[PDB]
Amino acid sequence: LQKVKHSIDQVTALSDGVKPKQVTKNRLKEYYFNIGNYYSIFKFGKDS
Amino acid sequence: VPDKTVRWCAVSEHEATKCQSFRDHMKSVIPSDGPSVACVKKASYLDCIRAIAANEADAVTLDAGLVYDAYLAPNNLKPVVAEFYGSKEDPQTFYYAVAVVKKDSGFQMNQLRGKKSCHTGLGRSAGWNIPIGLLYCDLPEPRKPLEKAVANFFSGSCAPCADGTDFPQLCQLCPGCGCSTLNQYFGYSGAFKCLKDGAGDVAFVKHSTIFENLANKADRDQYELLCLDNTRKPVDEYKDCHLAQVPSHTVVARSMGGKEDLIWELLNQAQEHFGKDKSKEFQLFSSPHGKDLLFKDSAHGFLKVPPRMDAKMYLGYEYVTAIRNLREGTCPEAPTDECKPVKWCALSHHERLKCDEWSVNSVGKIECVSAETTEDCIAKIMNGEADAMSLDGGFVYIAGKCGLVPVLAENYNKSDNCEDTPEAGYFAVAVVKKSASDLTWDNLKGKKSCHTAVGRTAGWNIPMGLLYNKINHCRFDEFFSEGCAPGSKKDSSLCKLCMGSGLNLCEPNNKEGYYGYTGAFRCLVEKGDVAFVKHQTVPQNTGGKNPDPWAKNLNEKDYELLCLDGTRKPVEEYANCHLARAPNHAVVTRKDKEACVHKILRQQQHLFGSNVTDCSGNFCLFRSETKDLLFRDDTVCLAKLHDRNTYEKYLGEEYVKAVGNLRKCSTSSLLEACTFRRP
Amino acid sequence: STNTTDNIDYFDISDESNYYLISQLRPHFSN
Ligand SMILES: *[C@@H]1O[C@H](CO)[C@@H](O[C@@H]2O[C@H](CO)[C@@H](O)[C@H](O)[C@H]2NC(C)=O)[C@H](O)[C@H]1NC(C)=O
Ligand SMILES: *[C@@H]1O[C@H](CO)[C@@H](O)[C@H](O)[C@H]1NC(C)=O
Ligand SMILES: [Fe+3]
Ligand SMILES: [Fe+3]
Repeated sequence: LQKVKHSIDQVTALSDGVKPKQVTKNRLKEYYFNIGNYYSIFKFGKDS
Repeated sequence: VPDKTVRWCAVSEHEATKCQSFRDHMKSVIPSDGPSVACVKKASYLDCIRAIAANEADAVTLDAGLVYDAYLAPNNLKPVVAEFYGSKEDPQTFYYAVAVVKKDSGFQMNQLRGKKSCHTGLGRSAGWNIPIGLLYCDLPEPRKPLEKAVANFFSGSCAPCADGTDFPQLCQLCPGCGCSTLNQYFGYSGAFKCLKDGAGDVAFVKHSTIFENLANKADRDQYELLCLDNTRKPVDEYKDCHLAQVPSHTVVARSMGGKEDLIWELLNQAQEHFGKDKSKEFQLFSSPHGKDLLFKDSAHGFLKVPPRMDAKMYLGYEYVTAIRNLREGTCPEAPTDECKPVKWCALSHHERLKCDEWSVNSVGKIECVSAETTEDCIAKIMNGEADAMSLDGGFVYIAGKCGLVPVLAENYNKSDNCEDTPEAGYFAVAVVKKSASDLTWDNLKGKKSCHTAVGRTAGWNIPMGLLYNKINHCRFDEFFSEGCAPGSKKDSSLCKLCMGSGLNLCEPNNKEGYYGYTGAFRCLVEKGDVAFVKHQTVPQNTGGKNPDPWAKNLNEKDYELLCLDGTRKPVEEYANCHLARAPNHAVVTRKDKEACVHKILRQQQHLFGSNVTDCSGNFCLFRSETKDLLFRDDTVCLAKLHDRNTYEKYLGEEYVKAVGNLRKCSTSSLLEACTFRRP
Repeated sequence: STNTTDNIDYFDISDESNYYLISQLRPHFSN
């Protein structure tokens, strides 16, 4: 439950947000890798 | 909050750039649950130290001479990760301080007066403290404040981080003294640039700097270094004429909030991927735009600082005394006639009463400072708050590793000439009862054992070394079912049989009832199956000599002490059944207080020694109330040691080898902290 | 009525680094 609540708070916390339109390529890589990790925590936490 | 990012200090924009590159490339190889880097920018090192103290940053790397400015109040920092400078075959923690000059300038160390000098910073080790401390007592009075009289001794200089407003001569070569890489004269390469541009005549650096900046052998052939005994010498043979040795640069951190494990995790996983040329893409120890950023360039790996070692133990005693007497400015005289009184160390309130009574019965030569465990009191001798104490050989080994020497020994046999006659040492035995006649040295498994304390000779080293040859396990809570060994970890069964309460269980002092020799004999009488004590434990305690209730009913006959072959042999002849010879207890102290502890203790033992009868109603140094307070109760006199004052000399070869077979198994943190010093 | 437990797959372990968590449920990783 702690993992689910933290992942929801991180994704919605990024959706608050500054909303940059322009990123660098490595910033795009850690960008997609980052939010994909968070949603992965949400799915696994749901079934658990 | 992710709560595992590690914020960091940068001094200028170059170091901030390397910090951002370090963040980006350390984002890749670590999982997202792992630690990460955050970059916080400050203006100097001092603003960073105050930032870590005010919880705005977490770590920075700085010199040993700035560690002394770091651990002071209210900063209260602590070194956590050191680094080694050699190859990975031989890690070298120390490095060399050298003085590099132009060729054929024509002055030795004595003719140094009024020359232009290039220092690598105010308070750093190889630039400030060693060069000023060597020539320090030749300056004329007033010495205070230091950099004023240094500013008069030199005819123009550059010392970064000094006060340019209050002192112009320190900032005479440099236009304005700035604590950053943005200053072109700051740092190891900056001081060597101050020599190369000809604005300075002498520059003080470490040994590797001239090899880092110059790549042509003739450029190594011009510049020279001047020696301690006033000779020129080329720079390639830097091992002959180093000024002094210094400890490594260190990563500092807070004392309470830390956090140590996360810095060591981050720098460890950075070390394995980026440090020694594992990736050609990113370098941890170099950068194109600036050098010496975030770390040294001459470093080649990181080493963990053990958790017992604080800053005052990290720098050693000689270097802390050098930086303190250099900063304050005393330049000591040392007449050898008088001697200041000796600060004896005691422990846990049953030693302090008898120690204070001895401080008053002596005229004033003995004063008492105390601790709670003996590992704290050895460290308190190392730092300087204490002077001497009495230890058995198991701790004379540890304090011998930490840098203490033994001065006097204890004799345990009466003679007309005991002070001059050396004693061969006492015996270590195990004691069992007549009721358990099935017991054998071949089979002790699952039987209850009683020890004196962890780390002692007859209680710990001599039995568990032999059992280490038989079991081939380091752990001994598996072989024995239960037992009482004070000083162990609380989780073992070896504390589950001990008796003191509450929270004083297994405390290695006199607050535990089962501590020592006699307390282990109470372990055997009450709840144990075997005890490990000295050979004279049963005749002292049995026969109705103790006025305690547990010991008056005990007989000397019915106990019995077993040999190593399996034979069962009585107490009166110990010479059949002994496990090994153990050396006597010794009095240890530092090297500089060797002569004074010798004179004060021999002068002191002639008055209060063994010839004093009528003990109640007077004072006795050796006679105690059956608890072995400050000494062992059968000590007749303290033998003089000449030609044998070293732990490996005094302890003899067989016992040192016997502890060396138990070298990988001991869990005392103080031995680990004294063995990190060795490269 | 109820006297036994049929499911056990709540038992689990993570790594020594605590970076990857295994479940006994499908597919045992969030990755
Ligand atoms: C313990 O000390 C006693 C007395 O000091 C030793 O007895 C010695 O006995 C011999 C007999 O020939 C005398 O010549 C010596 O003068 C005595 N004294 C010394 C100091 O040797 C006894 O041998 C000692 N025992 C142990 C185990 O040390
Ligand atoms: C024994 O102690 C007394 C106490 O004053 C002293 O006078 C005497 O010299 C001592 N004897 C020896 C042999 O040390
Ligand atoms: Fe340095
Ligand atoms: Fe002993």
